[PDB]
Formats: sequence, structure tokens, C-alpha cells
Amino acid sequence: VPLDGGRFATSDLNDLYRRVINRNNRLKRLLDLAAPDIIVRNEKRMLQEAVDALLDNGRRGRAITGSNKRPLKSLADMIKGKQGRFRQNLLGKRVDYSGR
Amino acid sequence: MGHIELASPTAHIWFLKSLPSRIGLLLDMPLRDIERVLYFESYVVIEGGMTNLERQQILTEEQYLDALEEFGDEFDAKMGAEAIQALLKSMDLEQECEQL
Amino acid sequence: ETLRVDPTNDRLSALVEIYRMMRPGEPPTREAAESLFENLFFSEDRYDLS
Amino acid sequence: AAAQVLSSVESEIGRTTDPVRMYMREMGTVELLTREGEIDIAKRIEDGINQVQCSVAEYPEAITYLLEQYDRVEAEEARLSDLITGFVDPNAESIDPELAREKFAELRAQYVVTRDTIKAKGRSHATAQEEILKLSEVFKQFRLVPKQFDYLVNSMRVMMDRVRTQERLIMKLCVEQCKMPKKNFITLFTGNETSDTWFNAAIAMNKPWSEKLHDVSEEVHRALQKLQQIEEETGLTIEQVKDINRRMSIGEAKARRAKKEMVEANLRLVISIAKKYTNRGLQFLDLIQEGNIGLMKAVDKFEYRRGYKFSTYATWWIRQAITRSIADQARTIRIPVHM
Amino acid sequence: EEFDAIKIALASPDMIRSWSFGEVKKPETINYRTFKP
Repeated sequence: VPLDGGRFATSDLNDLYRRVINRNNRLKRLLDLAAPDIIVRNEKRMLQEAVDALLDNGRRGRAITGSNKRPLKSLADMIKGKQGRFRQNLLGKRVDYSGR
Repeated sequence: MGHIELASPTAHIWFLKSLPSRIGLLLDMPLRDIERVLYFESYVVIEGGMTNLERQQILTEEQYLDALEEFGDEFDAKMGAEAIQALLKSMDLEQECEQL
Repeated sequence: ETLRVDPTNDRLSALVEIYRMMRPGEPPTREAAESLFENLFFSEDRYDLS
Repeated sequence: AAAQVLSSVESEIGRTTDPVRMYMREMGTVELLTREGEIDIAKRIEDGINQVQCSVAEYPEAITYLLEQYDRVEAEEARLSDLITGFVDPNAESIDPELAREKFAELRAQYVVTRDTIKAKGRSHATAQEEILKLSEVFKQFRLVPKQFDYLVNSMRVMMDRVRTQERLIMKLCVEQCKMPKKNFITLFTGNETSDTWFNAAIAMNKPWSEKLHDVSEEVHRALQKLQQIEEETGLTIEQVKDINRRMSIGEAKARRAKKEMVEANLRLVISIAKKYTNRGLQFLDLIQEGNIGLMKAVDKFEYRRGYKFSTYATWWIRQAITRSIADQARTIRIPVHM
Repeated sequence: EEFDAIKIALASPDMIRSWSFGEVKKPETINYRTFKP
């Protein structure tokens, strides 16, 4: 969504689903040619780390850093932690007609 | 919705290091060997026609070079999730449940 | 009793274990571990002491 | 020869999942090569490329497909397009049609004097063999730009895949139906190669396992009609094509193992030039992978007669690779390179 | 719609492709000079 000051508001999920498809296309480019096996296994475990980070990032000892110098929040953190998609919008949420 | 044409198969993170490694509970193999095979550290024997080794036997970089130049034409081994999905395809449930 | 427990004898047996405790996943060397020791404990530009 | 140290390393590792330490522990097996040590590797690359080009030059219809493509690009009376730039450009041991006529007139003359002498006294006559060798030595003088050269290599690959697919279909149907041993099969497949006299010899031999043969013969001598059609369109024997394909496989495998030895000894130059280009544009493992791709593209077009070192030539290619990788996405949006 | 029970299971890949209405090749999202994707 564009903001009032012309700034853009994108998600980190966009970055995850962008990098996964980028390295999937790079794996396709490496497998369509005669590549060394070290390069192939490197691309394979990079794809493995990226897919398992897109599933749940940051429950092991090391996570993805370097977005905005904060540790990364994944799609499972909307459900698991204190942010709580359940607790915020499923068993109680914002309703109209009120005042205090 | 949409899908991604994903070539090299990747395991699910909520099954491997999550309690209590259901792969090791269904295949009767310790989770340390699962973490070593699925992180490209060593090979694993899927199914061998010879009487040298059996199923769920890991092989390092030296042991595979020691066992490769002697025998052949009946030994099948992969590195990564391909060996695990082939082992889950080639296994049976009824005979294992009868043995248990 | 600590000397009874610890089996290390010389500096070469100690620096290998210290450098493996620093960063695992590397073959042990002498020069890199010695330079890391000098820059983490005997350095002034990279180690200030107030 | 270096797994004994790696086992003692991995005994200390408490299952590290970080690919950086993993990458720089698998790449540390091969040590640094010497300066004049890669000259023999380049000479093995030369021998492999020359063996592949001799396997192409022994194929007789490559000149026929080249003249067919030349007639198709010469047909519509006025062309100066980019397809003409993909042709020969001959090297010594700006293309005008006058030199093309002057260098293709004797090529057409050798083609029409070689084609008419095929049926003279034999298929593999010694004078005809000398004429084929002379035509091949003429054809080896003009060597293509590798775009159309790799196009003709891919066309020969498709023809080889068709021939080996028909042969594999015949072999798998025979093994599936009659279960014929290889001792009675390979000898006849090498010897006869033309007709069904080996089939009649297999009938004349009693062999009670071969009694399950009459209900499959309507496909057995139908699949050989395709081989007869291939021999009618080509006019070559099976053993010579297999020998050419084996020499082409050796000439590709020598260059392939040379590229393996090159990359396993020059991953560390890539990481040394890649760890200084990590200015927080994107995560650096993609930069390592793109540097490896740039190393491959620099090895694929490396010269020997220059006399300079490979690092200065490969630095420009790997910086071009890192530049196009850092300018490919660079954001959540798409911005072109000139911007 | 009416619902009575909830049952979850492991989703089949061809089933996921059956309720997948398309495939995305490159992860580029929108253009810079116009907002058309």
C-alpha cells in the first residue's frame, strides 16, 4: 500500500517468497547446464534453508539477519508468539459502536 | 491461490527438529543421523543387493570411496531428501507392523 | 585436581582446543589461532580496557 | 585423501547447519595449483576439444546440413542479418560475399567430387577413404563461431538420441520378451548390421527358451525397418557411429574433469574476490553462487596463447556477474541496470 | 455456508495443484513507472 508521504509498505514475506523463487530459478539454470556437484549441493542446501526459513524462521540457533537490523519475523510468528493472530483477531477483535 | 514449480524436494521444518522427530519415530533411526543425512554431511544406504550393508546405514566420504571401487552395479545411495523420499516410497507398513 | 582432570600438556595441545571452542567447523591451525589470541587478549586497537 | 582430517573436524562439530563453514570446509580439500601446472590442464582441454571436433569432422552429413543452412540463409536474395555473423569467421594457425564465394567454390567442388565417388567399388574403399580424409582435412580448416557450432553439435546430439533410442527400444523389447543373453546378441549385432540373417540363424539354432518368439516377430522385424530407413537416409554402419560417439564422449569427459579440477582449485579465488563485495545489498551466499557461475563462464572462454594469468581475465567476468546480481533485483521492486 | 465438523489431514500435492489456479514464474511484483503489475 502507498502511504500519505509516498512511501511503500511491503512485507518480509514478499522478500522470503521472492528469494525462494529466485533461487529456484537459479537451481533450474544450474540443472539445465553441466554444473559441478559442489555448486549443485550448495544451491540445494541454500534452497533447503530458504524453504525451511519461509516455513518458520528463527527457532533454531541462527536466523536471517540484515533486513532492518532486527531479527526476522516469519509467517509462523503470527500464530505462535505474543503477536497472536488467534488472540488478536479470532476470539476477540475490534468492533464498532462504542465509547469511553 | 497459486503454486511454485519446485524441482529439488525439501522437507518440512516442523517434523525434523520439532518434538520428537516423528521421522525417527516412524523409521526407527536416531535424529542425529537424520540431521547428518539431511544436511548433506554423509551418504546413506537406501537398498543394497549385496550382503555388505543393510538399510539405514550411513557412509562418509572415505567409506564410500573404499566401498565404491570394489563392488558395483547393485548399490544405490543418494545424499539429501531424495534418499529419504525413496526410502519412504520403498518401505512397507503391514510386514513391519506384523514384526512389531 | 584441575590438572588431574585436564589432559593437555603443552601450548600446542591447548591452542587447538581453544580455537575449536572459539569457532567449530574448521581444521586446526597454529598461526590463525595465535593471531586470534593476540587480537582478542593482547591487542590495544581492538581491545580497550578503560 | 583428505577425509581423515575432515572426520576429526566433524567429530568436534555439534551439527552446524550454517552453510558458510560447511562450504569452506568442503572446498579446503584441493590445495593451490602451481603457475605452470594449469598449462597441462589447458592442453588436455585442447586435446578434448580437438577430439570432439574430429568426431564432428568424421560425420559426413555435417557438411550437408551446413550447406542446407547456407542455402536457407542465401535463398531470399538480400541478407546481412545477425544469423550470418554466427557462421565461420576462420582463425589463423568484416565478412564480404566475394571471399565467401572464393572460399566456398572449392568446398562445393570437393563436395560434388566426393559425393559422386561413394558407390565406386565399395562403401569403405581405400581411395574413397583417402577422399573422405581429404574432405575432412578441408573441413577442419574452416571452424565455426561456437553458436552455430554448438547448434550443429546439438543437431548431432538429437540424431544420436534418435539412433540410440531406436537401438535401446529394440534391445529392451528383446530382453523383455525373449530374454536373449548378451553373448548371442552383441556378436550378431556387431557382425551382421544389415539384414535378418542373424534372425534366421537364431531360428536355425534350436534353443528351447527362444520358442516365445512368433507372437513378437511382427514388432521385431518392424523395429528394424526404422533402422533400414536410417541406413537409407545416412548410409553408415553402426560400429563407426559408435566409435565416433565414444571418441566424442572421451573428448567431452576430458574437458569435464579438467573443469572439475579447475573449479575445485579456484573456488578460493572466488571467495577471496567475493568477500570484498558484500556491501549489504543482499545476502552473500547468492554472491558466492553468482561468483561460481562467473568462474564457470570465465573458464568456458579462456585462451592459452595470450601468456597472461587467468585471474586478471576472470576478474572482469566475476565482477560483471556480481554487478548483474546486485543490479538484478536489489529491492522489492524491479529497477533496470542503466537506472 | 453450513458447517458441522472440522477434520484436518496431510494435503496431497496434486490436490493442492487442483486448488491452485495458476503458476508464477518470476518473483517480480510491480512496475516502477506505472502501478500495473
